Amino acid sequence: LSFQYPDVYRDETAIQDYHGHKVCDPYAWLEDPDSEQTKAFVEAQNKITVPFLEQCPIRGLYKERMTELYDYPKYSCHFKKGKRYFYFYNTGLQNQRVLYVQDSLEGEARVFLDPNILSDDGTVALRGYAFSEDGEYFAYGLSASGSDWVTIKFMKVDGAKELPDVLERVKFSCMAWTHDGKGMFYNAYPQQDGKSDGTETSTNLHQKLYYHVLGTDQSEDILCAEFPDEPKWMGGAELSDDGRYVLLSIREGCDPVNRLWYCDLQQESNGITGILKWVKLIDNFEGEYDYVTNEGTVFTFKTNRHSPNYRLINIDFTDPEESKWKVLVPEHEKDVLEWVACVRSNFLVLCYLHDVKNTLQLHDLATGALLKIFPLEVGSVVGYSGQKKDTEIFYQFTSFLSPGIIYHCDLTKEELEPRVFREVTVKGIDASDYQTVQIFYPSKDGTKIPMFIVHKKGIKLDGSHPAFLYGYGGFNISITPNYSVSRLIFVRHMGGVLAVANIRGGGEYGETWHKGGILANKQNCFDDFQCAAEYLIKEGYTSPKRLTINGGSNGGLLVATCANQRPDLFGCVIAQVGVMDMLKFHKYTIGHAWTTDYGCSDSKQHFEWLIKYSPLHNVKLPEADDIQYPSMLLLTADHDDRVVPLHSLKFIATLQYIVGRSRKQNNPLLIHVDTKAGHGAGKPTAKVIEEVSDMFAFIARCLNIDWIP
Ligand SMILES: O=C([C@@H]1CCCN1C(=O)CCn1c(=O)c(-c2ccccc2)nc2ccccc21)N1CCCC1
Repeated sequence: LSFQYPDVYRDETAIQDYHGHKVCDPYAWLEDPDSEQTKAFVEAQNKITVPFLEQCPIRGLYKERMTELYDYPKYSCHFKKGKRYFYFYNTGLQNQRVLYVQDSLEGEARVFLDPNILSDDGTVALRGYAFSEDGEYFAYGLSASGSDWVTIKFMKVDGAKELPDVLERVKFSCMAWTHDGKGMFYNAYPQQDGKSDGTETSTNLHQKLYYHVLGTDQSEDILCAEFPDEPKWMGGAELSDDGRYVLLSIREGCDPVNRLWYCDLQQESNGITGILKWVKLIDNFEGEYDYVTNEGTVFTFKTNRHSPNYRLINIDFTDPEESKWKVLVPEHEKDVLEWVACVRSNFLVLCYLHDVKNTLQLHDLATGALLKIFPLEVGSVVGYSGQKKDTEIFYQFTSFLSPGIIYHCDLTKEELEPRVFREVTVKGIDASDYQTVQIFYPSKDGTKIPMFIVHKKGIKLDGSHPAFLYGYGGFNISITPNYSVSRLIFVRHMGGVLAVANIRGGGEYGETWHKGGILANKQNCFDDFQCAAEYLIKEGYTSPKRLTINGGSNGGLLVATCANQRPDLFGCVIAQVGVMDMLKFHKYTIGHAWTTDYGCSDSKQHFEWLIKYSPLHNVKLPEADDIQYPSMLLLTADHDDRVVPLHSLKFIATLQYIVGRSRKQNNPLLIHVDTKAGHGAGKPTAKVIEEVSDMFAFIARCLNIDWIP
């Protein structure tokens, strides 16, 4: 290390008692983001990382090459609202993609909403939008500097006229227009004392559901639902297809379960004037209920009640008893039913997950019968468009070496032959030169975990190639095939191997796959992931010295632990906006919501699981002498209100102090706190290119790999 680590004050009086257990958190002052102490800390760390990163001549190689390979047309699915068609498009290197509008699939598209002119650095992103039933009015949310907070503004679709309406203090909101098109449903939070730009760590409780009449001030919005008894509950709302019913999904935590109330708008004496006459249909968190469509009083939902892999059921609001429910499409024994859409009045589009791959089939609404099976190569379905009134669908398909293909299908045709609408090609990369392979490796307990492997055709397995292993594991999130130029460059001009392990904790094999990697079995996640590395090492794909593991958010927690538990298995480690303090993660912003996957330190029983793997409280110098901690780069941003950066700070301070101080430790323990960025969504192209070029530079310079022109 040509640089020396900063002097961080250790508050040895900061001791807490956790059910008889006393834990010392000396860097607990970093929890205050506005302090002079913290500010001087972040700066101090950035003072030694930037150079380190910018000193390696491979960064500019990467950065420049990324800019070229990443310079390709990126479109989204076409979707029709009212009588117009819409689609997001990005000429290539635009910071934020733009929303286009055309009065006809053959008409001439025209800019509708360019968020690019709202910020010189593209740090103002669109976060959620909702057209009106007539497609004549449009409301969208904007986020500044990757912050979760949102401001909802409105626009008149014809002439793109901007309206005065504006809604503030919005977060994790729904946007449901009533069909009389007079107002929209949305959620807001109470006025809390202090900042509210995404730099605060304050808790978010008491979310309410309001109603905004178009043309009025938010001071007048109507309060339609609140659970003053249950601070952590979050009620989201949507309107049934026929627009006669307001369906309310009440949630608590990030579990695939929700309560479902409802309100017959025709039973409201004077429209919407306040708390609605809710009918508690499902008053429990036993299962999830995802509204698909409804014919009269028979509502069809995607549920996982007694169906770990999900299924379709029908409820008649007039015959509510669970007993009377009917099963439309039985749960599958192996395939997970991801999402469902109703198009052309009586067609249902079921999107299944088959061994981590996506399959699309058309079923009959009335019977559930399978009608057509849309042919798909290996990869995922990243976009879809088709509502109950539409007579055609669109779906974008992506893969590891496929930038994306947008298909189109006219449902008003005897022969349901789907055609290719748009096919984006990325010149400079020859898909025919790389090969994808899906293997199932056994974990510590004998469970088989799937893994995707992408490498050059013909590489000899001598354990000489750099390897990039990615995993998340948790919150029912499925890690499916996706395009990543930045990753392919790794394989191209760095000769490495890419690997994605669909370890437990995810929803690849239904909830039973989620529950086998959460709460008391969270260790399973780590073991699954560790075994993944062992596999690449054994099969000679790579080596502990040249293997890099990556992970963001709950995924960063994964790699952080995997280093604390087996630092001899990895050579490099890059944790992105990760959760490190498993003891008090629930005290900040939206962290309480995750207790359903990790547990809560406030509970004696939960503490025993958490204290065993909590990254912050488990850093330890290897006992061996020929073993040290893998070079690690932590990445976070000051506006990340999702996983407050206090997690990365207190963790870098500890890594540098406990380990960084030893003499046997040569590998750098660094951290990078980006400005004007948040958890990740809405990150402008510019910053994305800066970021990736930083990770692979770190990896290059850290493992000493050469560039391959
Ligand atoms: O980021 C996370 C976790 C896991 C998945 C998303 N997540 C979050 O907690 C996502 C936050 N979140 C939302 O954003 C919305 C929402 C719905 C509609 C529109 C806008 C928002 N609804 C939620 C309902 C319950 C709990 C959390 C919710 N983590 C980081 C660390 C591990 C958990």
